[PDB]
Amino acid sequence: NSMHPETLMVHGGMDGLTEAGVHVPAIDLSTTNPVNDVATGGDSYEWLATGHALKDGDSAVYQRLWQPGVARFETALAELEHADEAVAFATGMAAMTAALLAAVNAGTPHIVAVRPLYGGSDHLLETGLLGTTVTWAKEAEIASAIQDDTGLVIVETPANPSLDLVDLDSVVAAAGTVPVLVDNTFCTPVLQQPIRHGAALVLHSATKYLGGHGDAMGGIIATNSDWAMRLRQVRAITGALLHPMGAYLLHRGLRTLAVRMRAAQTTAGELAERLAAHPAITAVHYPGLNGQDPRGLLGRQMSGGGAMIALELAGGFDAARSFVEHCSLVVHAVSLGGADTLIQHPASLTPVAATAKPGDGLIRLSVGLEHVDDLEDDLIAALDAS
Amino acid sequence: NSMHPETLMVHGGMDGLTEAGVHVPAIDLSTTNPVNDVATGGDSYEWLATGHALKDGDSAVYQRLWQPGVARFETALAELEHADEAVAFATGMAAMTAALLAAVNAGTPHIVAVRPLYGGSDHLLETGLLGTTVTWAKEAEIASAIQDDTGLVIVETPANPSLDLVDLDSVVAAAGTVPVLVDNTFCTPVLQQPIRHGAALVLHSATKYLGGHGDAMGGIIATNSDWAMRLRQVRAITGALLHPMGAYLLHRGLRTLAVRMRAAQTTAGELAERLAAHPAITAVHYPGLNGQDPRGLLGRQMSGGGAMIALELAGGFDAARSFVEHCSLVVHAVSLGGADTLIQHPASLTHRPVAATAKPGDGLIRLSVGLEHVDDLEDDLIAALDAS
Amino acid sequence: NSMHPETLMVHGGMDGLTEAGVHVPAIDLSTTNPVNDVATGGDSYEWLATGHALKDGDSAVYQRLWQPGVARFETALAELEHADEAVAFATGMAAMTAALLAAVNAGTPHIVAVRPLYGGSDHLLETGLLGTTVTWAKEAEIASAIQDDTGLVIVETPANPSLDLVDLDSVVAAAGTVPVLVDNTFCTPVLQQPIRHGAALVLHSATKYLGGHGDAMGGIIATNSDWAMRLRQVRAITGALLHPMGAYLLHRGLRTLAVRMRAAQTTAGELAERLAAHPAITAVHYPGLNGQDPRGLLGRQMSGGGAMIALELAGGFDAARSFVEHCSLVVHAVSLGGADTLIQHPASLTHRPVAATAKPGDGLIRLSVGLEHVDDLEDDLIAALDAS
Amino acid sequence: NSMHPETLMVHGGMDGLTEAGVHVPAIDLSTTNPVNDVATGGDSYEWLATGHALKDGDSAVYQRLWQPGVARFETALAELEHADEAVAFATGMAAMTAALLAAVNAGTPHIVAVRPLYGGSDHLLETGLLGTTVTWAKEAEIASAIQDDTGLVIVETPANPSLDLVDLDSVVAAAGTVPVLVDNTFCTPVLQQPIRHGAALVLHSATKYLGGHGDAMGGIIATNSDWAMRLRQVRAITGALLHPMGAYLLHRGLRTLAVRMRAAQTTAGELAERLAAHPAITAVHYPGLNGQDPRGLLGRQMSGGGAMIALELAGGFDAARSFVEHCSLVVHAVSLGGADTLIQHPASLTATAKPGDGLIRLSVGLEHVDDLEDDLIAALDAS
Ligand SMILES: CCCC[C@H](NCc1c(COP(=O)(O)O)cnc(C)c1O)C(=O)O
Ligand SMILES: CCCC[C@H](N)C(=O)O
Ligand SMILES: CCCC[C@H](N)C(=O)O
Ligand SMILES: CCCC[C@H](N)C(=O)O
Repeated sequence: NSMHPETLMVHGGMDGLTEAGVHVPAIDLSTTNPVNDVATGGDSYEWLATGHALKDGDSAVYQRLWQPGVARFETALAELEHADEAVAFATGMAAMTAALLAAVNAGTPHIVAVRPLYGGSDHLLETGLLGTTVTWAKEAEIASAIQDDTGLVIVETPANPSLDLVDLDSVVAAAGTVPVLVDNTFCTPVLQQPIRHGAALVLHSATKYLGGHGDAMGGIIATNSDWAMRLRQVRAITGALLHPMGAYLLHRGLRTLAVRMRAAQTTAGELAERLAAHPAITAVHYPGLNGQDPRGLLGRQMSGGGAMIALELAGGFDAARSFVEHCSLVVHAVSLGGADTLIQHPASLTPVAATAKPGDGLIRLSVGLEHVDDLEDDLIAALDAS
Repeated sequence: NSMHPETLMVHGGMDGLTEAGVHVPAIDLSTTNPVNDVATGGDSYEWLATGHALKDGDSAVYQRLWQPGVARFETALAELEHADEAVAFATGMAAMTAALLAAVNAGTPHIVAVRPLYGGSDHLLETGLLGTTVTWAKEAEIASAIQDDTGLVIVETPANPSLDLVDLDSVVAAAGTVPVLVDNTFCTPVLQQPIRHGAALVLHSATKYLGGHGDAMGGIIATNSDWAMRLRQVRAITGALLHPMGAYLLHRGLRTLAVRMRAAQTTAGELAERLAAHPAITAVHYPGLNGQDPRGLLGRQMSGGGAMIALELAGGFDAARSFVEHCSLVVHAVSLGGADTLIQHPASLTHRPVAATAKPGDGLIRLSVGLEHVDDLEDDLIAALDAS
Repeated sequence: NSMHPETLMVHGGMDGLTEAGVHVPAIDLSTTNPVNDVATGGDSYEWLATGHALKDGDSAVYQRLWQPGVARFETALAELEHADEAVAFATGMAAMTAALLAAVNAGTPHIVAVRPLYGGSDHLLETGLLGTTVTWAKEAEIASAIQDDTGLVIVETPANPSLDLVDLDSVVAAAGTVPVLVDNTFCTPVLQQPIRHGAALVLHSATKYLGGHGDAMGGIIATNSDWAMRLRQVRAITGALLHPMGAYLLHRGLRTLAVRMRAAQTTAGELAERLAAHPAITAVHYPGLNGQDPRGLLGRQMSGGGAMIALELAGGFDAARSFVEHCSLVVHAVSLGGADTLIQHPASLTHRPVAATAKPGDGLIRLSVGLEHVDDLEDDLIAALDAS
Repeated sequence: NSMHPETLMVHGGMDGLTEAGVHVPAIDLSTTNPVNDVATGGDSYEWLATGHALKDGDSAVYQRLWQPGVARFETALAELEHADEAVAFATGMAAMTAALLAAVNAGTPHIVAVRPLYGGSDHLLETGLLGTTVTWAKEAEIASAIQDDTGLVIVETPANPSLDLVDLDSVVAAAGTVPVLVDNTFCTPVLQQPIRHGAALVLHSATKYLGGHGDAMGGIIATNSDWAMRLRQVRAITGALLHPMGAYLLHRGLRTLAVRMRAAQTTAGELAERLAAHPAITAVHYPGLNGQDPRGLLGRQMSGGGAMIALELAGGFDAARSFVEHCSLVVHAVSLGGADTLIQHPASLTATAKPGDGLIRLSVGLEHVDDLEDDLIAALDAS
């Protein structure tokens, strides 16, 4: 509350470690947790199975009910997003799966969603695997798409890959009594805090930016106590758990999140302007050097431009394909938020059946922590290799 | 194939490591996997997203699509269970969740299941969270319970906690064209191989026995290529993934599985007859004894008694509660298959908030036998029984 | 205290975990450890820097001074070897290095050692890198080789590779007042406990058998409080530390040590007799085999034959090289004590830096027996012998 | 075509990973490594036992001879320090131990060293445990202290704790033919590269800054092929090995080293000036502060002030003791280079040429500048 976000990222979820005479949280691989007696054991099992948080001093009983290393990572992100509690899972898709199953179980299987979403999130809603029905709606048509069966309104900003922004204040107003789930993977709690704009749930693919080194899969939703209990009820019986070492590395990554994001953001802001001058590129999508931020969201909603850039090329698919293959320092791979700069053709990786399929000339670029001159020299060499 | 199961446990899933000049498989924590070009990268993405196994030489693309350390653990168990392929997940419940969602997606949401099952598996079917409908049936009433939209027949033997056995040959005959999923957590591939009896899928909570040290959560289903694709299709979009270090420790544990199981089984067989002589215990349930097994399943289906023992006490809830609390060496905790011997009161912990019929007897006590000496374990259990 | 060695391997070094509500010890990667105040922090720093063990409740201060996971592994082995304390290091050679530097620092740089030793230990003494002087002596000539500045008598039984046994009771009598250091890597605390025969220090290359899965390097010396303090003084300033995850896996491996050792020993006892019948092998060296132990050490010193087998071939170097290269299931690699069976030519790999006079025979081949089936291992070794 | 140091920190030691279809290096825990045949296996064993680097395609044979994850971390730091090769060990003290034993083995047991050094390095030389003799000399008296059997000239800048700087160009000139070992733990390859100034060996306690999260012990010396071969010869038989997961986390930390160091340096530069205005502190030692570097080393030798701050208090031991006990956000613990801010009393923790009792060392982390200021002022006012 009185500490700045930079301090909260370092010391968040590190309570009681200094008193115990330790520097970093220990990795407890224990699958089972012994109990003091039958009465407290049975009470603690039922308490956690029904989605409640662990009481201090009580036994965790089993790893599928509670794990301390995961709980430390959960409290660390909840403080950053200004949320009451948070629930962590194996991947970002496991968190989305639990969020949708919680809505279905509560008798609300219908979901209202904006079309520019992550490929996996879009495919999971379209298939209706978890007993869900979806109505694809635009920012202005959210209120109309709301049914008496809607359990959640799913939004993502900046969108993956185009980086289209969404006004969160208007979305919450349109949803009204329906909770809003905001995928804040790209912005991170450093740039955006949807809970402050009135959102109920905030999803993050911890695999990107929260980990920051491309070596820890994870998913986490910062939300109020009601949805946290519903998500833990699902987690206890579906079991898409985050491994203790995975939780350790994601919590470890949160300490350097503010420093890494600001460094990659500075490089991305400069690269977007330098690449715009190249004749092979027709458009540069970047919230800071924007062609789609007339609403003044950069300042009101986002405290920074981000570290992602989408580039439209003048030869369509052929130029986009050649540019990706001729990169040497920049690695052609899916995923983002890592220490190294990655590149992809979203239409072929993020390809068979879609209405909101991105342009063939579009190329997504995750900016890492390399020098700005070395990254432009490599991207210019790949563009000139046409 | 021409190797004994003891040899297969050690060298299973270790192909190509000796040629690469390494002893154990490396732990690759990589979340993303680079691609050679857009054409091969995109094709590899679509094949793995549609649940296909990774073709040799192709890039894994992303960890939610494929991971090499998990794949090594998958091939190791599949060879032990005599299955074509296997799919691993974060926990045993994640594997069950994916198997049920695979059936629902194929237009078969109905499941026929025999009542004595693990608490979580029973609760997941009863709630119908994953869009499933269930008809609880007995071993003889499986054929009648089969509906036109049945996707699976779920069976578990020895059952958790009572250790009731199920004739798998008769179950497969009753199911007919419906695939049979058999939870083989308690027996492990050392004692039982349901695929040999005609089962289609074999679930294992790798958290117990496969890991063997109580430090690696996991779940895995050894099955034919058809269900392996359906399970991977669900895994790719739901993402209940097994962490590379978790997969490493479960694969590591498989090397010592036959040696650990036989050692714990020996101690369990000795403790079953020693505890039966005590007057405080009315009955000792143990698959290794042919008493409660009139069908001759120990020999045809199971090559050993196991390392789990259920005990019925003469004082009901009060004696069961006191016996658990007075144990010092034996630790009162949930879970099984570890090196440490554990004890639990199912009617007071896992099945306390459960209905009268589905919950076990208030005097029943489950005991997972470990690698401690038989004399030190009986002395501790006798001291706890005499303390009431 | 009144527990069997099998029970002690599972619960050794696991005190207070059940009270804290945890199953296995946590891996604390912390490099630094905060202090309550300047007075207690400074005193605990001085206490640990001077080689003393950590007091309960006091802060570890720094990892180079103390680490809890390593300390758990240390107390677990000390109970098995019947020693007061134990000190762990990065490798078996790091423990040997610290033992020699502790003797040199105490004004005793001379070491009396029996010639059949592991290659690295032999080369480290011959070079005199750590300011050591060595007098190579036989079992009977130990007393004569003792000089006024002797620090310790180094002995290893069964010796690497030949598997020569040494009567430890006679060695302690010959040494008299000088402490005896026994490398018990091959026997392990399951088969031999040199402390009961009067030895002062017991070195184990934890890398083999204690780990048991070929994935954790380590070294440890079970000894009295005086030598434990001297070893910790050297460790605090030289810093050859055992990593917390390495200590976790070696402590994890101790829980299955008795079960794994007995399983490999049974296979080795049968393999040594089956390989003796082959005409290509002239002699099979194994402690538990006729004409290999005239002093009756197998019974009063060793409770088992072990899991290592050395054998001489009738073609010398050419037959030894062909036999190693034609093995498929048995892997040609250095090291031992793992779950898989390994084979080597000691003259070309382990005992290569040793002087030509102390080098083993060219026809000799060392074999570490794993946990595979006895029939599959003999079929592979017979196929390799017949390929020449 | 040459890459900047910021790019080299990210992609250093990552060669062949993109071609193999992997993002980060795998952790190979293997203790032993199988061989193709007796002839190649035996030759590879002798090659690595005599301190040579592993040839591509050859088997590592055993972990005490070679480990791939450690080798990747070694090549990553060598490129940053502009050295030919590097040798990694369990701790910074294990690296110092091997550096001294390599000198003793070469018939040069005498070492010339400057008095302001790390406590452990100072105690290891004074004791003479590894068969070493030491002559303590000042910057100007290095040439005179050089004996016929001198193996190394050990220097550390900024010194631990006082942060006293040493002109490395003059030290190399004074040493002449004797190789110079520089402990570059505090500056890191981001700020200083002693190899460029003519140093032969550069030691780093990887435990600090290279790891950056206080969870990976380590030590590493960036040096030429001759000393690297000698250091690997000692490592192969003494066995103070860096664990594969430890090497993985230290290599992982190098990717964010430039970004973390610059962030902590900015906070330290502001804190040193804000704390100077407080009346309880008599003097604030920081390389970047005015009147603290008359030789112009900031610019020629160091590209930044660093993230460490030592300061003298006006009450001696009592004020220093109270200040560290009243800190709440800043943690009283030994060590440095982590994500969190640590504080210590160098006289009590870590009577041999000791620093002043009023001196307090402070490792600046990645927290906000205002929150650190508020906590330290509250602790000073509590006296
Ligand atoms: C040459 C490399 C292989 C070494 C292997 N045993 C090494 C070994 C050591 C030293 O332990 P570290 O290797 O953990 O330092 C000590 N003592 C014995 C008896 C050994 O056999 C062997 O096959 O003998
Ligand atoms: C399974 C595809 C992975 C795509 C990756 N999560 C991305 O957003 O680029
Ligand atoms: C959440 C309860 C888990 C307990 C464990 N599945 C058991 O069989 O005891
Ligand atoms: C062994 C004490 C560790 C001291 C710590 N390395 C420091 O910088 O003060």
